[PDB]
Amino acid sequence: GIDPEKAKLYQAPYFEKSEDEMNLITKLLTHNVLFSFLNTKDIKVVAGAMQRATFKHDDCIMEAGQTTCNKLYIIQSGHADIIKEGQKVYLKTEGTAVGELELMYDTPVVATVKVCTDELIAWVLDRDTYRNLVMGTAIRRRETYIQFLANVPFLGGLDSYEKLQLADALSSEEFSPGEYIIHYGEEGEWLYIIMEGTVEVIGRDADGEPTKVCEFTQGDHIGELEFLNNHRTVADVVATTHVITAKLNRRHFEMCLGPVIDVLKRCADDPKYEYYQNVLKTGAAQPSYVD
Ligand SMILES: N#Cc1cn([C@@H]2O[C@H](CO)[C@@H](O)[C@H]2O)c2nc[nH]c(=O)c12
Ligand SMILES: N#Cc1cn([C@@H]2O[C@H](CO)[C@@H](O)[C@H]2O)c2nc[nH]c(=O)c12
Repeated sequence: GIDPEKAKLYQAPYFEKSEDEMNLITKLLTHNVLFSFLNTKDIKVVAGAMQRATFKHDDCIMEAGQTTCNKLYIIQSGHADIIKEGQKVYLKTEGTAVGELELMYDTPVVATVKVCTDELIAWVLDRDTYRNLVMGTAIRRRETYIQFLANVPFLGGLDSYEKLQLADALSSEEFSPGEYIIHYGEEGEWLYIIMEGTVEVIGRDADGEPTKVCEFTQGDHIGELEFLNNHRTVADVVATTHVITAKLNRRHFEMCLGPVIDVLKRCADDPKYEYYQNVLKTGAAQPSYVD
């Protein structure tokens, strides 16, 4: 990819944006996994470089085999089918991207992208800005996680593409024994998948004192309950050994884990979550919403 010392000398194009346009576009970017590790300044540079395009039902945004696209489209509204060898294989919806496979891996269009709503509105980024300012360590990050994610039970229903979309939004964090991964009573912004080690979940008894609920270990996840039910954290999660986690921000939860939300909701039937069911029944938490 692009030499990082040279990427610093790249100036993206700027197409003047109103404040309202900037707000709209940056919200799309901050919830799309391709931009997960860009800072605010760089998000806004990328937004400034984008241009709007619209399409109608049955238009092809790109067609398998084309070498003349080389653009990244982030969907504001509308849906499109991904068509391989005449078969619909995936549905792209609002906030998602098309064209990233070709830009990341430098190949002609792999699949046809065909609009299936009445209209579709997208924001479009050029290849050079994507390669110089966005792509970064995307391939290395995917290498860091894909083999692990292929072995995680709750992700078994995701295909390779979807597992890699999750990987795009992950970073790693390690904890020594006794360090708190999650504290009770906080906004609850982070979901952790345990790559190694064991944790304990600590609730509160009727007198308000800490009480151990259960343990989790490699392959398990913590932090999803607040994301599902929009409340502040209701337990501490503490490392009981050295722990290595993969970490996902709440802003990427819908895009990355949307397809497994019904799997995550199965915790209601798991005896390890009896304590939480009582939290919900008695209303023992206050709200917290995604930013
Ligand atoms: N092969 C393939 C796929 C291509 N795409 C998309 O189509 C655009 C044009 O190929 C890509 O830049 C993606 O955005 C896929 N999306 C979900 N699952 C898939 O398997 C594929
Ligand atoms: N109340 C409660 C519980 C909380 N958690 C976890 O702690 C994180 C922070 O609350 C959650 O996002 C879960 O990951 C629980 N895990 C198992 N059983 C439980 O009853 C609870």
